[PDB]
Amino acid sequence: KLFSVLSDQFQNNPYAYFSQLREEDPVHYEESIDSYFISRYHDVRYILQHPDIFTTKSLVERAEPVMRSAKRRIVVRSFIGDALDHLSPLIKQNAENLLAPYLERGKSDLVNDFGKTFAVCVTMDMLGLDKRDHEKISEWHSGVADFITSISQSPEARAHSLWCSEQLSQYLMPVIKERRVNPGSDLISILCTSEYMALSDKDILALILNVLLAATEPADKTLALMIYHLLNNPEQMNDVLADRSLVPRAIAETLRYKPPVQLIPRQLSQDTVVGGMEIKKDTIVFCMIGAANRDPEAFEQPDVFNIHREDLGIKSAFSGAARHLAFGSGIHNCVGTAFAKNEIEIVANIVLDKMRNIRLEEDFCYAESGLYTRGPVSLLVAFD
Ligand code: HEM
Ligand SMILES: [Mg+2]
Ligand SMILES: [Mg+2]
Repeated sequence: KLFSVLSDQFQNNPYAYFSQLREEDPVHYEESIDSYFISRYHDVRYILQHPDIFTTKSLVERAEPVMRSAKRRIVVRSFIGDALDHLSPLIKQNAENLLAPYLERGKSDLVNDFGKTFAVCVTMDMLGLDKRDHEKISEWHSGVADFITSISQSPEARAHSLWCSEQLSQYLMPVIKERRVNPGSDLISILCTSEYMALSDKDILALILNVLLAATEPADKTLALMIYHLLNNPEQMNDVLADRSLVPRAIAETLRYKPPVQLIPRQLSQDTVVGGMEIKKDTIVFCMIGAANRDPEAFEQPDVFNIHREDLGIKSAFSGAARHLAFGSGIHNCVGTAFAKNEIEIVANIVLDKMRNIRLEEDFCYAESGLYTRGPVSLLVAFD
């Protein structure tokens, strides 16, 4: 009400405030910006579904601080689509290879020891980049990610964030040149050789930069969240162990329960009616994905993790018509929706295979972090 959704208070537990929010301030104004925060599922869904009214940035336009088209989406989605079938044995090696230094101990941090690196490597194979360079890239990507996600930064952090993109630009630009004339099967090569959008070098760089940011954070977060909540509801865990075809459902319900992307920003092109209030001209609104997925008017007993819930719409959970809104909704939702599913299902399965008797480490302290994107700080697990 006179509360704030950027505060340390909110950032600590966003779910503790969602009910109040859609019940008495469904169009919550913030002081800093200059932006409105929208909590009611119906209002959120309406916005995503209507891009002509609620605009976002183009795929080929750069990163910008979040807080402070011509339809390549299809074309790109088809590419990501032809890709996954030759990439699947590579997602598999990655998983297997990165877990291998931990099996001996019977102890890992799924977030830090495995997740972040895993996600980076998968995106690297998509882009066709040499995985010897995985540490350079994972570092550079955080700089950029931080400059995007953060409210405020220190002079040192901004310095490091600009150094990071300077390095990526200098790293990826000589590759675009290489593959403009000697293409392969990788995503960069396909972007270079069209043949449907005849993109320039600067544009391609921007595009893959966006693919890099998009396809990386949400993957590891999801894996960690799903494993945490499966383990927090150990008898759901046992159902999953006993039938692996449930994994996709476990994924979806995690996406619902605790969406990785917590905010989808949009900007108006026209004075429009949203909920009850009237919002003016061309200012920005934030779709509170977390508020939407917990809405009693969208899901029954919505604050209950349940992978067997009848109103999940599994048949649709990984497309434009998903009931949950973790990928967004409509013709502008996640482009890598089919890819994300396949990835998380594969990793998940390897994890459960090689980590027999997985339990949460004792005195592990579950804690979440981030406003725009959000995941566990750590996930300390013990296994045979
Ligand atoms: C489960 C993991 C993921 C989640 C929760 C997620 C979520 C999202 C969301 C909420 C958006 C904004 C959609 C909108 O504007 O309505 C988005 C955009 C996007 N996603 Fe995903 N995503 C995931 C994984 C991936 C993966 C693995 C890929 C690549 C294969 C990918 C590719 C993209 C791309 C290319 C965009 C466009 C961003 C831009 O236009 O700059 N995503 N994603
Ligand atoms: Mg940050
Ligand atoms: Mg939210």
